[PDB]
Amino acid sequence: SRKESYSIYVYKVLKQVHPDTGISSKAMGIMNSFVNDIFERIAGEASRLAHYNKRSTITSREIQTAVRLLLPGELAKHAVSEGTKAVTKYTSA
Amino acid sequence: RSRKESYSIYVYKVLKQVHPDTGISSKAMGIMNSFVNDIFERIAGEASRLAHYNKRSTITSREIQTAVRLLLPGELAKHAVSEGTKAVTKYTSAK
Amino acid sequence: AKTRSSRAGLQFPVGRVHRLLRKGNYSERVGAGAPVYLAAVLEYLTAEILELAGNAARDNKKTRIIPRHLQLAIRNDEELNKLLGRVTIAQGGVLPNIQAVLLPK
Amino acid sequence: AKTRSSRAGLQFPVGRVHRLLRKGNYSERVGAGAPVYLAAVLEYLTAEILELAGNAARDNKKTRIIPRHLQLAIRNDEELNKLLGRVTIAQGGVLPNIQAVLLPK
Amino acid sequence: HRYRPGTVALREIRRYQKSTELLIRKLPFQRLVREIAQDFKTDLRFQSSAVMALQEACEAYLVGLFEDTNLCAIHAKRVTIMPKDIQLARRIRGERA
Amino acid sequence: PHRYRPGTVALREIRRYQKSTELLIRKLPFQRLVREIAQDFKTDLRFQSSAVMALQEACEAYLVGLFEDTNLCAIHAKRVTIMPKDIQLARRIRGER
Amino acid sequence: NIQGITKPAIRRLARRGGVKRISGLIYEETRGVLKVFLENVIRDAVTYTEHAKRKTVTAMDVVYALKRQGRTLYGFGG
Amino acid sequence: KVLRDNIQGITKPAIRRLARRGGVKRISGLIYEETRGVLKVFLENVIRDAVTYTEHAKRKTVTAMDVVYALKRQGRTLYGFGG
DNA sequence: GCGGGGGACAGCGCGTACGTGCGTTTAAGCGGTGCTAGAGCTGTCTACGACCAATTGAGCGGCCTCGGCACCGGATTCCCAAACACA
DNA sequence: TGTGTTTGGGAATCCGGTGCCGAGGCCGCTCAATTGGTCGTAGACAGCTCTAGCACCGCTTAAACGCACGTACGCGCTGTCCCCCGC
Repeated sequence: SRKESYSIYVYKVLKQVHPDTGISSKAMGIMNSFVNDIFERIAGEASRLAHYNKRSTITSREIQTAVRLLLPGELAKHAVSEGTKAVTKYTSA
Repeated sequence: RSRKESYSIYVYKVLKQVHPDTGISSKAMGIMNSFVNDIFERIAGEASRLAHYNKRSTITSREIQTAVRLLLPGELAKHAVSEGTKAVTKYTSAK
Repeated sequence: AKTRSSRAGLQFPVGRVHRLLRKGNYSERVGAGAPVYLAAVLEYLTAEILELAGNAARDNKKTRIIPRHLQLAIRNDEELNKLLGRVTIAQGGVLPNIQAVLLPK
Repeated sequence: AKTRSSRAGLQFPVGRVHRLLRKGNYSERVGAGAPVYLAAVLEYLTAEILELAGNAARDNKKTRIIPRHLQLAIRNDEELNKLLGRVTIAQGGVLPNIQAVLLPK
Repeated sequence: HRYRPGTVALREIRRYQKSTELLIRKLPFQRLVREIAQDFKTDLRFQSSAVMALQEACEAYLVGLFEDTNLCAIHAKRVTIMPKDIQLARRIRGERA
Repeated sequence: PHRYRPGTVALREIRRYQKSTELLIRKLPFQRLVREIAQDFKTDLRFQSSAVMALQEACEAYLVGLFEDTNLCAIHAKRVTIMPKDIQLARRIRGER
Repeated sequence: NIQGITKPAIRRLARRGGVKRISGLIYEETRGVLKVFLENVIRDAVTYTEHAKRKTVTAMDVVYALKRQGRTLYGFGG
Repeated sequence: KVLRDNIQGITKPAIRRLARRGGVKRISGLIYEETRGVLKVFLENVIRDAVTYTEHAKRKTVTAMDVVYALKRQGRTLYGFGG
């Protein structure tokens, strides 16, 4: 049966950050768990926001508000910057 | 004029069953409404998780029973399961 | 025409709980007995709290229940206290409690 | 056909995140920019942690990252520590820390 | 006449644990909340029930914190609570790094 | 002959174990304990090995954090030896029962 | 403006907590902690308000901001 | 075989090692039993939930994923064992 | 703002309990073998729940009443703080 | 130097009157729950495979255990000085 992971994406990001460092299988398991956990946190918070504004779609705005709620100060600032950058680039092209 | 939803009348009926010569203030009714909504959301969320965990698409009385066992403390969970199973038994026995 | 709550021998609204389950995006499908079971559990929990709170109110020569009585009922019952541990109750106050060290000899 | 991740300049799978949002019953409908924004945020957090863990591994003359290095990276960065505060990491250990009282005079 | 020291402290402990009303003056707390919120977004308006909810939550939090602080003070075989007790209680609770 | 002063080896052991990552409880007795505990909830239960591993990881993490808070409480009491009352205080403040 | 939380108010809050004797340095600590708490609540509440296109912070926003930290509050429309 | 009185398998040196990892320099003699109590409680709380999650799935075997899910249900999430 | 008294903190002694070290015992750990219970996957078919149109009564808004509770004053009682008699 | 008991005296509590406003009940209405019926498919059940959990055995050695021995830390005691408490 097929299995789902973020292994290859995490490895690509690491190569983008530290181009000469490898990573264990156990550490890839932990990074996969962390990515999942954060994903569920953000998506659950966005769903909550949407249903408690009597609103039916999850838009980028819901994700941004969820990011401000979940992430600490400087991390939330930079994450919001990256998200806005990505949405702008995606819609421009 | 909007539409408002609450459990005031049902809480009042349960109170009359339990302590017939006893009333409840509006603040206490608001607290009980909050409690009922809170518990409903806890049980429903745990049941939704259980339904998803098993790659399952429906919320049945089994999921509700398991969520009740998970959330409530032992003796309370035991009595709650007894009451719920009795109620579903009566509901399906009649028609 | 007899209501679903009546057919199950309950006083909590089975139909309303079923509607909230469907309109709450908990799952795509909802079984027939799920709202009945859930309504029974809520009714039982409410009955427990109203028991304990009525007793607490009668302990204060009061015939009406106020948030203080609900708070005392919850904090005095250990399984309820475990259930509602991270919960604060408006206008609830606290349990009377003084450490035995602080009392004078 | 160019993938959504490429068009947004990301390395995380925008289409996959969109699929999980749809098949996760968070809402009936999902906007177009929500998966892009979420993938960008996830990629940023992963990049931050991998930065710090690589630095910690190089601090130990190690060219591979192990859970110990991830734990050191997380526990040494205060905002990451706040984010992953209630999280325990298998084979992680603890930070070297001895109270100044226990050290000899 | 005078009362022996610490006796009135106990009387007030019993008095305030018997009651349920808010122990913070409503208007200074309202001013403080508005002042704090000015740093996040400017020109906000608050319903009275919003400020009531904030006050209730803050008072409950502080009472719980003082309970833990009292436990810490008793543990060190003292009767007086000291800032070190607050810091230890908050650190164990997981609020202070 | 040669004998180190009390507490030197304690610090040495503190540095060695705070530096390592390996599990500090013997695996077989912990597995037996887990199985005998679960015997009280359902008879004839099998366990994945990784399930017992996860349980051991979680238990050791919990106990290490608890011992950190106990040491803080003990130091708070101007002591160096941790005592059961320290454990009780730490769990009371943490909110456990 | 944090000074609106006077010395007797903190004394009363401690009394409800069962505290018999209070040092003189407690107050500036207590003010600090409380202020931090308020900032952590109000931030989230305001975030909910700004997300809702509104300009008025409602009691419901505060209730969700409290439930955010696991400080569930009963009695305000929750 | 029946399993009985395995709490003594958590030996005094193992508890001392755990305390050392926690930065503890001196340990009282009554600590070891207290610890074996605390641990036994923690385990009962975790296992009861894991077993519940296993009963619901109709399985006779407790998987590591049930333990992870019980842990995160207690707000004590664990990384490294899937999920 | 002020008087003062109790508690926090400093210093000392002592005694036993905890740390260090040594030799003996025990069972953990590792490997290796074998068995089978049960987890995981697949095909069917069937009962069960979603959807929809029509019916209607249960519940919600709005009004009205009175009794339970808040408040006030007056009397009851119950802890209190040293002072005295007496050891 | 010490302490059992005394006793006027503030402080919390009880009791009766009173008044007032919200809780409980009643009515009119409406919209959401109920009935009946169609239809699609989720999952319950059977059945089949193979893995991974359990039980056992033997051997080595590292760890646990018991014990001796010493010292250093906890705890009790005394003193003082000052900083919170009561008003």
